[PDB]
Amino acid sequence: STAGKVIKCKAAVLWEVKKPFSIEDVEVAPPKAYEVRIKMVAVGICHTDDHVVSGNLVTPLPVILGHEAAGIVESVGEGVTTVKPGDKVIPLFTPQCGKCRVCKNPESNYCLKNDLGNPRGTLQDGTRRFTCRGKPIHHFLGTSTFSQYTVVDENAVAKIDAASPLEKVCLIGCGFSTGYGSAVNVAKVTPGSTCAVFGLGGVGLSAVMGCKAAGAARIIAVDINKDKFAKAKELGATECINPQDYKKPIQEVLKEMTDGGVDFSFEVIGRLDTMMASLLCCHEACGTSVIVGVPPASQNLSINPMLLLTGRTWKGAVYGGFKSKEGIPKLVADFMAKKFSLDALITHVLPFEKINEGFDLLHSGKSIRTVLTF
Amino acid sequence: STAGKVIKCKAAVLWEVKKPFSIEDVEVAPPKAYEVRIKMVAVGICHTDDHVVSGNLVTPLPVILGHEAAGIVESVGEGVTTVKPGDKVIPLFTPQCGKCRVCKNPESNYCLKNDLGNPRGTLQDGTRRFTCRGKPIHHFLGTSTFSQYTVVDENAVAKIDAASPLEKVCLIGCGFSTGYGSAVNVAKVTPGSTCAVFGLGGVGLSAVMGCKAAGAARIIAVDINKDKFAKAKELGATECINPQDYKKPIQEVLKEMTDGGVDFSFEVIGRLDTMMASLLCCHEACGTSVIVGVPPASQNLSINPMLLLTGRTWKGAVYGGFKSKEGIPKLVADFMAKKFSLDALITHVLPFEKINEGFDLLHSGKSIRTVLTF
Ligand SMILES: [N]C(=O)C1=[C][N+]([C]2O[C]([C]OP(=O)([O-])OP([O])(=O)O[C][C]3O[C](N4[C]=NC5=C4N=[C]N=C5[N])[C]([O])[C]3[O])[C]([O])[C]2[O])=[C][C]=C1N1=[C]C(I)=[C][N]1
Ligand SMILES: NC(=O)c1ccc[n+]([C@@H]2O[C@H](COP(=O)([O-])OP(=O)(O)OC[C@H]3O[C@@H](n4cnc5c(N)ncnc54)[C@H](O)[C@@H]3O)[C@@H](O)[C@H]2O)c1
Ligand SMILES: [Cl-]
Ligand SMILES: [Zn+2]
Ligand SMILES: [Zn+2]
Ligand SMILES: [Zn+2]
Ligand SMILES: [Zn+2]
Repeated sequence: STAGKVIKCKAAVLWEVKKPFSIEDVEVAPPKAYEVRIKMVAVGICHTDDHVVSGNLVTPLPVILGHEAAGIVESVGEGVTTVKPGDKVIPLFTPQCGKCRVCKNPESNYCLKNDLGNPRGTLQDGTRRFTCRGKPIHHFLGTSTFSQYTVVDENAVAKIDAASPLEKVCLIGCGFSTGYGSAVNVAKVTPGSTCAVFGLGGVGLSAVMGCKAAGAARIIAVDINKDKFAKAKELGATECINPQDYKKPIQEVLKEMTDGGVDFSFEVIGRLDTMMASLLCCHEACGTSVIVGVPPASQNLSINPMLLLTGRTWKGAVYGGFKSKEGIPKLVADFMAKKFSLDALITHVLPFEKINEGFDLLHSGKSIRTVLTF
Repeated sequence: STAGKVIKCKAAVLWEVKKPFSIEDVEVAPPKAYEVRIKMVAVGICHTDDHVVSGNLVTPLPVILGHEAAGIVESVGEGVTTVKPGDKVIPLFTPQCGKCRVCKNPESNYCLKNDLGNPRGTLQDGTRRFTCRGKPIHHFLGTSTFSQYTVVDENAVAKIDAASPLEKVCLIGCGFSTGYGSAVNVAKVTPGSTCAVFGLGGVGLSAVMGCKAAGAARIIAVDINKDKFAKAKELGATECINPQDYKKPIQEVLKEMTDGGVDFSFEVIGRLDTMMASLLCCHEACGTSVIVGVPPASQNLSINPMLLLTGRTWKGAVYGGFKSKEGIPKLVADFMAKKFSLDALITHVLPFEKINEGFDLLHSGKSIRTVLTF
């Protein structure tokens, strides 16, 4: 095996913002106690990965990005009980340490041992495991799955069904769980209700799916890129509207179209103007607006506090409200049991080496999710 | 007798903003079909009334203010089937019109016939029922209880228990129902949780009581007026914090005091800095922040949407989430069932003619609720 030995493999390093990925040869040190070394089989490109490339999300450079993924355990460190080598696993962008405030709370999932809050770029011990040209490389959200091998803490890796199609199931690691849990667990969309979803990406369309499973009688899907509408209708939307077709602001069009406004609105893009439209379009006495998109670093919204006073609920969440180590394995089992399908979401599969192309298909709005294979 | 004809009474007419109320002789027209003329027995001075006097809440002038009240049914107009003459009744500042969207929705309470959204200052039909000096006077929130007689719509009136201490129970017409319902029905406080309450006025203290009736294990009362703390301790707060004692910002004080922040925050004052400090003092990953105070006109908060993505909820509510025509009767009956006391909150009683003196006691911070009798 390679167990106990520093592996040398290919990985894509981002040496600085707004520039392409460099496929480098890196050394991945052995897992320490309670750490798992994972062999990557497939990874998806989530838009949060792009946010670090543009400068919208801040984290220390150079770094190896990636978090929506699935692979097999090469070795485990001492103490690792939940997984044996050879296990199929999905690494988690937010852990479930089980012992913290947020973790013993039945309704919360943003565990304290995360690296989104104040990004260190290391693993939980404050150390890094990758070296490229003798220089130490930074981790991203403790996962850094854009490498042929990665080391993640044990509380951040989930063991899934041994019959899992890892070329599909990786989307449950970030995209699908987030969009579907936003509807089903964060907003708790009622049967017979009316929802509006802004942005029809891999995380957006999963929310349209989540609302139809909850029983929403109407799912108006909003996107400026009209080519996404056909997939949206197939997956559940009843109406698809495009902002640029009207001379009057989208929240108004939506109130008039729905006798005051929808009951649940979902923002799954990341811009401030659409976060405002999403609050503004749900009914002032009975709407719940949910923020799923990651906003630009340090930008601020200006809301009139009176908008919330008549009865609105505004909130957001990470991972579609899912506690990660427990939630991702059960969703993989529902996949196994054919309760939902991920096929319409994966529009492209490219080899790892073609990663910079993957990021270009997201910039041209030609893809929903591109899967890089190793 | 009076039934069917213009009564002449004394009323507190606000003619100009930030000017004294005048006690005038006004003519109260008879109730049209589905209206009720009530003889006032006692009223509470709520801080919202003072927002109209200050010019913080715009409404058409001249107007007779007042909305926290209790009285006796004098003549009911034709078609009225819920109340008969002589019955004890409490006016409602938010109606329960039975058939509108919000009314038909089990979770919401801000019914469409309210006059807060865009005030007309009339009853639910575009007409006013008071005249004074040859001029018509506007109604406020369709109740206008600072008059010896007032005509209200039928769906904005609830029948309460016959033996009700009208000079106590009138609190349930805003102050008590708001604070208590805000914790019990809007936040939905949990057994064992930690709550924080900004503002210890009649509404705030009914919220301190609400957290205690929900089983909040720790309740932290916040106020710049240190004389409110004994009442607050008495009614349920485990600690009282005075912002001016610290060299540190108050949310920081509270987060350090609760291992991350409180579970539920309630802002019951109407100021943008406290409104901000309440969202910030709740835990980023699981706290719910509820706006109960009424904000000044056209004032805006800046908010980094990232504050909500980690898992915070922000919502507001009018009336404590109570569907008015029904909630208020039931609460009166729980009061009658000897399940709570309103005495602690009442700190002064004055004859109606003393109205301006009563607004002054609010302003001097010596009072909580002050009742004016007829
Ligand atoms: N929270 C959480 O968890 C999350 C979040 N996230 C987010 O989301 C968003 C989005 O993503 P995606 O889906 O992946 O991507 P895409 O594909 O790109 O999509 C987008 C869309 O949108 C649209 N638009 C734009 N613009 C516009 C629109 N629409 C309308 N309007 C306008 N203006 C386009 O076209 C498309 O379609 C982002 O932000 C992200 O970030 C995700 C995930 C999740 N995570 C978290 C983490 I820390 C990581 N991950
Ligand atoms: N949601 C609604 O249905 C509803 C209903 C009634 C009242 N209200 C609003 O609730 C708010 C309070 O109502 P009230 O009638 O109980 O008024 P109140 O005057 O008796 O209470 C205000 C309290 O806030 C305290 N306070 C003021 N500035 C403070 C500061 N910077 N920090 C801490 N404490 C401060 C004051 O000392 C006072 O104790 C008002 O805005 C009123 O308009 C809303
Ligand atoms: Cl008139
Ligand atoms: Zn992601
Ligand atoms: Zn934890
Ligand atoms: Zn109604
Ligand atoms: Zn009031």
